[PDB]
Amino acid sequence: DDWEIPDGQITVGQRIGSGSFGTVYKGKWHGDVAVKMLNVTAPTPQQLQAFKNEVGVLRKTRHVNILLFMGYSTKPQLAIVTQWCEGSSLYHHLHIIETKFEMIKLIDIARQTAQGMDYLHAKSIIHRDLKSNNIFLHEDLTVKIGDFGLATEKGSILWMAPEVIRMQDKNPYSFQSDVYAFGIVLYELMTGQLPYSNINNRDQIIFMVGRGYLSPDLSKVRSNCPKAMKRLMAECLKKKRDERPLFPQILASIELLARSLPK
Amino acid sequence: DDWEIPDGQITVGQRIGSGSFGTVYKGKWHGDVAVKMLNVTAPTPQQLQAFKNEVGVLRKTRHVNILLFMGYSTKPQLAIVTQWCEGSSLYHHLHIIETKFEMIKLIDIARQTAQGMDYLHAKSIIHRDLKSNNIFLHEDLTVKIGDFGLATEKSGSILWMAPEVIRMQDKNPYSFQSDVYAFGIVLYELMTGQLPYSNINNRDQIIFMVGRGYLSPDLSKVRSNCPKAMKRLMAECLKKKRDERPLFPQILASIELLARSLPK
Ligand SMILES: CNC(=O)c1cc(Oc2ccc(NC(=O)Nc3ccc(Cl)c(C(F)(F)F)c3)cc2)ccn1
Ligand SMILES: CNC(=O)c1cc(Oc2ccc(NC(=O)Nc3ccc(Cl)c(C(F)(F)F)c3)cc2)ccn1
Repeated sequence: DDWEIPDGQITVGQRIGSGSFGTVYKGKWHGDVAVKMLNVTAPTPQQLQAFKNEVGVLRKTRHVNILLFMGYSTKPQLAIVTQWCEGSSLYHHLHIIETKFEMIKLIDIARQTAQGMDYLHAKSIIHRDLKSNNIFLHEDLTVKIGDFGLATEKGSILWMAPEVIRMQDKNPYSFQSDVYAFGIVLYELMTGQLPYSNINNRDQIIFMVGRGYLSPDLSKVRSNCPKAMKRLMAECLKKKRDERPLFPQILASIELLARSLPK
Repeated sequence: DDWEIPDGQITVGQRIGSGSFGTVYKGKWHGDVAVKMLNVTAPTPQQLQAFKNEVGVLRKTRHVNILLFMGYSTKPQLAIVTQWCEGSSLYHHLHIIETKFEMIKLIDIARQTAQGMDYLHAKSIIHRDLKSNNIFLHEDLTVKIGDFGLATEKSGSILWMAPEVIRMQDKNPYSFQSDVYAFGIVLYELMTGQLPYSNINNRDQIIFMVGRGYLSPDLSKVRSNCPKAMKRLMAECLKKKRDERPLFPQILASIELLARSLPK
């Protein structure tokens, strides 16, 4: 009862993207599927250890808001097959084609991003890289979370929590760490913009956010953004680690201050 | 890994349905989820063996057209938690509220029902009970397959039952082919929007005639525009002889092909 797919099965289709550590190929296997090819020339030792994780950690998840894992493949290049998702990433929606989401929808995109994340931590899985770019809106409804990146190892700083920018310890990452990100994703949803937008200089934003001199200008949340939300938003972006809430509490908040809206 | 969910987590919500061997409770666990409660008074020996199957067989599947398995629960009653699906079952759509599906859609609902089934057999999992009632159209798009029944001691409905099964051979009548025949009826449903043997008002008979080969779905009901390429396949499946029906790898390919050719 394992999940290795014998080679010569997954009909590697066309290309989707490719970078530093990977290539995604929209393929075929009992249905449309995304196949992430890792190696090429040959498989590397450090590399191989990576694969054994993005998998062991994927197969441990099984929830409707997290990118489904179909199986892996040692054969012709290490390969991870995950359901193909039609549509585009949150980041694309908000900052590229600038779609205008009705408010209710926004609150729910968050709601789901919350459930997903709340599940990932239950299984004791720290994402280490949540961001609007990893929030995929499947079929334009239903948030699918995954690490759709390819220039990492396991970068992008806007969703990076202060402690992480500083790196004081060895393991800056933690459940809290992830929330801060969710905090920025939330801030995104409600203002429809990225943070530090006026500062045109990567090095600086990195430094100020690290020293506590910089923080998202919460005075941009939409006119109608629930006061109950903006509250929580700030509750997460808290610069102090242990002052941010876990997700069981986050989810409940959003959900509550949700049933009181459609009218 | 292990998918047992410690008790006191899945917030058992309201009721959804209940029968002979089960009760479904729309609950809560990191999100809306369906929880199938098996026992009550206490867990039975014959019962317990059942649970160990509907699970061992569920966790073995992992595909977008098959009802997602979230986890199980030995605690307060044996319980199987699967993603909740909003919407309704195919059977409901076609024969209860009688929605009128554009044709293209119908061909695709089948397309997916095909992919799902094609995956289930790959993992060497015979469904033993496919029917429009187990084909759930999630969010009104995306077929989710599962055994949404509760009056049959799992891992009562003859219309989708293939001849050999009605008769019963040696010990085990069920097989990949067996499942196709069902898919054949689900297809026949999709294209005529009706159930088979509709004019015969007598369960015992239908059972008998379908068994002896005297009865068969009246393929002359497929909609005016039903692709000739389809009706063909439909009949290809409903074949009364077992070994004359096609496996699913071939079925899927057929539908898919005779699909891309009709939009422009
Ligand atoms: C526009 N292109 C698309 O259409 C499209 C592309 C796809 O390509 C992909 C294929 C595979 C993946 N691999 C990850 O997701 N892996 C992951 C790593 C760590 C961790 Cl921690 C997790 C986590 F958090 F989920 F568990 C997940 C991502 C995207 C899929 C569906 N659609
Ligand atoms: C209207 N109510 C709903 O909204 C709703 C209800 C639900 O209730 C359910 C809860 C649990 C199940 N148990 C099965 O599914 N077990 C199964 C057995 C063998 C085999 Cl072979 C398979 C197979 F094929 F899928 F793998 C699946 C079915 C339905 C779920 C989502 N939504």
